[PDB]
Amino acid sequence: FLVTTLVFLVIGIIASLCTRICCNRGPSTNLLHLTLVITATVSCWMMWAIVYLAQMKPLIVPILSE
Amino acid sequence: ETAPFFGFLGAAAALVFSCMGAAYGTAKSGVGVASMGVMRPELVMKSIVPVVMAGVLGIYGLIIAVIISTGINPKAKSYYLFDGYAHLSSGLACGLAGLSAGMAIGIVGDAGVRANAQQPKLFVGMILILIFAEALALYGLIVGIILSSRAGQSR
Amino acid sequence: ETAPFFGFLGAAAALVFSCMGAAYGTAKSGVGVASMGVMRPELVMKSIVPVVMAGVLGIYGLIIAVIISTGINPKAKSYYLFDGYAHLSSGLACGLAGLSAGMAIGIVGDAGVRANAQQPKLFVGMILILIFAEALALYGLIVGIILSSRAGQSR
Amino acid sequence: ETAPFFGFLGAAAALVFSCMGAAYGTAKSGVGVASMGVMRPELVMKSIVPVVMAGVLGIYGLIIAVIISTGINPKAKSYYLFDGYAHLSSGLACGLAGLSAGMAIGIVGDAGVRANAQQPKLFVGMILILIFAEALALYGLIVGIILSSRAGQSRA
Amino acid sequence: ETAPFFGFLGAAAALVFSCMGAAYGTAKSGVGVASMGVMRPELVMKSIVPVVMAGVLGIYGLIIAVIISTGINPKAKSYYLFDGYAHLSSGLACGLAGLSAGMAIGIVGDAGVRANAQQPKLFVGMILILIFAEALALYGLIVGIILSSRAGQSR
Amino acid sequence: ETAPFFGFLGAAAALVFSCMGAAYGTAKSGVGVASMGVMRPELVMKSIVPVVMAGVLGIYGLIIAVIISTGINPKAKSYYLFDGYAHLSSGLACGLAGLSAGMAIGIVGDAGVRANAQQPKLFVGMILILIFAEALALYGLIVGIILSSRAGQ
Amino acid sequence: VPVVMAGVLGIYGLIIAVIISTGINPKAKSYYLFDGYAHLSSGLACGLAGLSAGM
Amino acid sequence: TYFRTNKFTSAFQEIVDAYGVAKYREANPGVFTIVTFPFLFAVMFGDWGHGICLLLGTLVLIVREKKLASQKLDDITDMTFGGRYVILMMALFSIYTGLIYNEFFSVPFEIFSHSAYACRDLSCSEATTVGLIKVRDTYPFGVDPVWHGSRSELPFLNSLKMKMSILLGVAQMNLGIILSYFNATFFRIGVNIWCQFIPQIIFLNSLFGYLSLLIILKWITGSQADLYHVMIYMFLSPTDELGDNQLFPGQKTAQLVLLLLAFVSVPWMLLPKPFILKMQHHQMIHTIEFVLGAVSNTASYLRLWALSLAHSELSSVFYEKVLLLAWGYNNILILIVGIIVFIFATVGVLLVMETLSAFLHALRLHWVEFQNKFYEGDGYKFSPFSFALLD
Amino acid sequence: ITSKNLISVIFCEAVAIYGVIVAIILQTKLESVPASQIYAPESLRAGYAIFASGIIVGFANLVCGLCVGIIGSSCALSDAQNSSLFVKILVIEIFGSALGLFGVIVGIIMSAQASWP
Amino acid sequence: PMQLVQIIIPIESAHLTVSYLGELGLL
Repeated sequence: FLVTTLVFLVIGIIASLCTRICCNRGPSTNLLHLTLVITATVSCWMMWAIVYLAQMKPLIVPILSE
Repeated sequence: ETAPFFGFLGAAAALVFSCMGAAYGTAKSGVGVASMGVMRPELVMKSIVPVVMAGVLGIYGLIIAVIISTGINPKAKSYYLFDGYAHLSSGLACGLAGLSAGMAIGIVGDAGVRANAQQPKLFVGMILILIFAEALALYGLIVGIILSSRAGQSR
Repeated sequence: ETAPFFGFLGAAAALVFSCMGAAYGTAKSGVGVASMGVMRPELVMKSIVPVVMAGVLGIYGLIIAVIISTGINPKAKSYYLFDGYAHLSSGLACGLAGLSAGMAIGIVGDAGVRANAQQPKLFVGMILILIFAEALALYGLIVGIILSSRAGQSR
Repeated sequence: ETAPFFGFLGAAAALVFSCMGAAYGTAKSGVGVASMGVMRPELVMKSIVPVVMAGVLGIYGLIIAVIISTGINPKAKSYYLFDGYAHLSSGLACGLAGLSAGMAIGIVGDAGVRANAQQPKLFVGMILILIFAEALALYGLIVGIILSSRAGQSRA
Repeated sequence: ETAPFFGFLGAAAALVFSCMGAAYGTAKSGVGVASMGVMRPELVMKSIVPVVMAGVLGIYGLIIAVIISTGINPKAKSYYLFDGYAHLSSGLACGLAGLSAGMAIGIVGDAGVRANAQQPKLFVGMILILIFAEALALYGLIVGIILSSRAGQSR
Repeated sequence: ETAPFFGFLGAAAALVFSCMGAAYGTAKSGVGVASMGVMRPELVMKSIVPVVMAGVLGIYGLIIAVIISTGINPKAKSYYLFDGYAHLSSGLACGLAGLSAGMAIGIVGDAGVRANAQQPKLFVGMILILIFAEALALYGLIVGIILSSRAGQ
Repeated sequence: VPVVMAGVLGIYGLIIAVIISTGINPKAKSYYLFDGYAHLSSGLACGLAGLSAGM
Repeated sequence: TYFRTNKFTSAFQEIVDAYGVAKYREANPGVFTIVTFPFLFAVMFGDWGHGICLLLGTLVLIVREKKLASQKLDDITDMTFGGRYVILMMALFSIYTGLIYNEFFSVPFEIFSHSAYACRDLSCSEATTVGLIKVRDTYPFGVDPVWHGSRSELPFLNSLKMKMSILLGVAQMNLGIILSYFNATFFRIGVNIWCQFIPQIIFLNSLFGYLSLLIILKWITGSQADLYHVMIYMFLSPTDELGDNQLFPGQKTAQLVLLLLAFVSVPWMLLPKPFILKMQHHQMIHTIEFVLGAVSNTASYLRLWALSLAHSELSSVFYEKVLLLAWGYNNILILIVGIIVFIFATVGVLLVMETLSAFLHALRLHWVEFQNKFYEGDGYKFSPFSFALLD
Repeated sequence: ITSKNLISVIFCEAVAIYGVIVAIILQTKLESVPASQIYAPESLRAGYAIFASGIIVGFANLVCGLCVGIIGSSCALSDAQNSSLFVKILVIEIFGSALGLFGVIVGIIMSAQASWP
Repeated sequence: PMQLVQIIIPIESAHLTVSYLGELGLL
């Protein structure tokens, strides 16, 4: 979902802006917050990508007979 | 057909092996607890945990055997080798897991009984190892649940 | 046909294994009681409790075996291997559980008798331990009852 | 048509042997840690590691068992005769690997717990030995997965 | 009909035996390394090699098992007896050789770990001895691979 | 018929037995050499006869197994239960003889290591003893080779 | 000297085995189940007695 | 040397120090691990309900830390006080992990729609049919409950989870390689960095990346019968030729070329650095270490998949017990007793046993990743003359 | 004592040569035994005779070898103890060698046993 | 980012410097 891609990118940008506003004083602290935000974005990206790759095309459907 | 010879044997074997393992573990734990109580009553009170682990293992084995027995419905289910085989496999797994857990619990109980006299922190830590062994036994029992559920394909 | 063979074999095995376990437990309890009496004849009186518990467990196993055997009536129901297999499984499970419980209870009772000779609260500790060990006999009786019911479930 | 009995037997046996090996290793490690107790109470973190390795081995065994149980679907692609034997082979391999890993892990963990009290600087080496041991269990799980893979083709 | 099933069983037994031998060798090497690290932390780093050798032997056994699994192919040929027989023989031989070599290498490493702590010079010769021990297992693995290559028994 | 199964089983048993015997002998000899080398590392460097004998046993076993495997040519010969049973038994006997010789030789070398540590005359004596044992192993290998040759008929 | 005598006893046993091999031809006499069982049992009893005597 | 650490950074510093130390100039990935270990643990396992409850308890502990500063903790409580912030971060990551898993409170819940996933068509046909179920609408925030949580959906879901864990392990290895390259830049070797880090990195990375790209291409093509074993089937033949299942038109020849390149790079990982050193004038440890590290990464992926499967199984068992208690209780008392027993058992299993096991496994995986990555131990902490009683 | 042990090893090598000769004979002593005609009772009788010959040969050879080894060990110990006592040790070694030779002669006699078609 | 440093503390002034630097200190 490209819409989900744009949403995740916007969320990352917002988080980066928040971290900058919070800790622009400490450039090293700002870099630390930026690295943390980047890592979190990468993790969420990988999770959603795996989830959607599962939904790309199903090999088989489920059976739930009583 | 030959299902009762398999299913009944598995149900009996699960309980037998689980009881044997739990009994050996409880005996080792009781010897250790007696030593600790001779050393100090507080250690005797603390040493109750291995007995609880042995009782939990025995209860799990009994529950698995009960589930296997309840699986036996010859009136509803036609005599299939697969239906008895699933119960036999579940019983064998439950019994082996119970025996292994009982032996490990006895060893851990003796160790923790020594540790309680050695140091309260040592006993507190060994409680975690006992819990881990109980969790392994529970995982075996859970696999037994899937084995029992596999019997559904037979009718 | 051959189902009475299996049923009678299981009935005999239950009693045999229960007797063996009771013998082991009684021997260990007697050794502990002799040691306690040599140490202190007065305390020896309370030391008989684990022996009584082991004997009660053995009798309960024997009683369960007798009850299972009495159910087998060839005139009551026609030849069906399911009933014989269920009876044999019940007997085997009950006997094995009783034997393991008796051996473990005897060892624990000897240790607890020594500890009680050492300290008084150790007697209560050993009583609790034996109560914990009784769970194996309880599970064996439950499994025997379940298998006896499955024997009547035959159709 | 009689293959499913062998398949269920192998599926149960895998878990049984894995649990036995894990229990042995865990008991050995716990006894060693309790011996190491009091003398070096701060070494609780080090003593936790062998229990973690035993738990990992047990989890691998449960995963192999679940995979084997999933493999048994008689509703489609009737098991024929190769399916049950393949399941039995996979289960046996998994269980044997689990037992070997459990025994080795228990022995090495007892040695490490003994070494914990004096000169704890070798904690890194002990962890490396434990990881090298658990590599065997990982290889066994991989082999079991590979064996379970060929099960489907046997239908034809 | 069921001969390739026996071949697959032998293939699995190959990895089983290889893993058992590797685990025994690794346990011996670990005990030796623990002793050496107790002696001096410096010797600990140099002592890791035998564990790596045992792991390499186990990996070789796993690779042989994977090759054997690749050997089994329904589309290759119909139910044939020789396919199971050759595969089972190769697996059994490879597994037995691996287990024996692993036990021998474990004993050798257990001796060498203690030896190196006293004198570092003999470590060079110990390395050569361990290399020869591993080379024996490698030759056994090659021999097993030869039998696996011997697949086209029919036509 | 089932002859290839019997022959493959016999060859596998031969290889496994030879490997196990070589491993046992090598383990004993290496333990002895490591024990002896503790006192004088200089003598330890000379103690390579255990490595040589272990390699010789392994090479003999591998060669015998390879020869047996080469004998399995279904295209050339349809073979018979008699021929396969003969070849398997011959190979297995060769492997067992090699294993026993290797185990005994390693047992001797275990004490020979300490003997060499004692003095060089004991070292050369143990060398001669190991040479005799290796000659026995080579005789067993030649017997196995002749037996494999007989399987051709 | 007693060791040499004991070895001579084994040599005599070998000579007896050689005589048995000379008589090993089975065309002359057909042995049934009873005959084979009798021969095997008697030989085994003699062998047990011989081993006990050697010990 | 010792790096400055905040309250949240304190637990990461403690874990890193447990994993040895590094030189003052040497890069400390402890800060990166302070998110990576939560990132892996979230991927490893997580229960939405108890995990949220555990996070709330940790937050309450952090709020009451003022009293906890006065109130001395007991044994593991002392470590918990130090690592409360890290535990809270890990639980926060596990929240999104459970959202992906969709097992809210260890139970699937509908998202947005009345049912997140349903069966299109097959109105009368059972779920065990040729048509079976069709997911006309797919859950957008998590895995489709029909495709994952259903009775027969378990095998394919587990295979997909394992395949994703393989890619996650590949990514972790790539991150370790990047950290090694960064350290080499900090090390500032004129050509030795290119001779040592570049060959040691990249080789196994692309080796596993071939399989990762194969998994991606399979997800694009959507092969059904092979499930996640199409990659195993393809890699089963390291020899050339065949390659029918190859999605990429040139996948076979390119794969052979890549295998040749990896074979050539294998000595290039070891030989150049000692050659350069001799020209100027360990590798033996580095020998086979690449294969061992790849095996370890595969082991980490398999461990993560197994932990996720075990967590799912435990959640299913708890849900089954709760359903059995609720259904078979006409009277409120039996239902209440069963619910309380199930709650206690599930709490003990998940928040204690499963949580500790997952934490230990994640710590082991992170330690393996760091050891493969960098910092090579060999260091200690900075030593000031601080008043230990006062500070 | 090393020379005495060398004499014992020579006896062992003689036993090995006897075994090799037995194997060569058995290769020659193999009856016609056609691949098709491998089911006749005469073939079974020939196989039983050959098996009996092998059992009588190998077991006796192994027993003689073990006896020679033990006697040689004791003899080497005695020779180390007393320098004079060497011929007595050689006597026991010769006795063991004679036992091995007797086993070889037994195998040679048993060589002519086969009656298979 | 540390570096080696040495400070010469007068014997009489040593006690005061030690007392001051005791809390956190640098080296």
